[PDB]
Amino acid sequence: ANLLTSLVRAHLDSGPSTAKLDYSKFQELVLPKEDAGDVQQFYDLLSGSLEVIRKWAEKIPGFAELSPADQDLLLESAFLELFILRLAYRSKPGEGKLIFCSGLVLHRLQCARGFGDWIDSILAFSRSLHSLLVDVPAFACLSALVLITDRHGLQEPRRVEELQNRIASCLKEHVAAVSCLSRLLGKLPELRTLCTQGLQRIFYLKLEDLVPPPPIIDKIFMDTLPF
Repeated sequence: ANLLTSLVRAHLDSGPSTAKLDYSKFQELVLPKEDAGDVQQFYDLLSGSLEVIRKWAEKIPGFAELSPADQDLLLESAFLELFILRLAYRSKPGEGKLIFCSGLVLHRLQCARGFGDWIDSILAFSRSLHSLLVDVPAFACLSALVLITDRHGLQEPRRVEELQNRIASCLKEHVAAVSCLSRLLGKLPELRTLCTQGLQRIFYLKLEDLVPPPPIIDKIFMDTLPF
């Protein structure tokens, strides 16, 4: 298919229109470590992608045909990595500009306190991703592949594999219709590492306990700790 087309439409609909960007809070300069407002903003930014990613996923053909327990596991396990990857692709690392799925635009310095060093690691991944010049159809497949992947505790792991195989096929085909490929999906391993830095940041913040995580983020955190 045609799957490609559904994948592209799912992606485009899950993000702001360039016309939809909000720069009312954007400030490149900052007068002059984290306080409770930085922490609450960190949780709010994360939180805003929760509903968005879920709706995006439901539009990936075959995802809603996975068991509902496998759907939830897949979503929870991939959430950070998806948040990071969609953010890296959407943002403008050359200007330190972060663009969130709501359309809100923030400078790196405005998020640094809440995010810690992770934001710099994310911006480094974003420059690298931008160097590959991943076109929208390739990215629509790649982001899907982050979600539809093997995980521990899947009820029907072969079906997840089948759907993954379908999306990988579609991607590889689109790449021909235009080495590059292996380069492209070598990004997925780096993405997992960045997910780890995110879990590390949430741990520190829970440790610190200025503002507690909201229940859904907290659950993602606890569920994804292999111990």
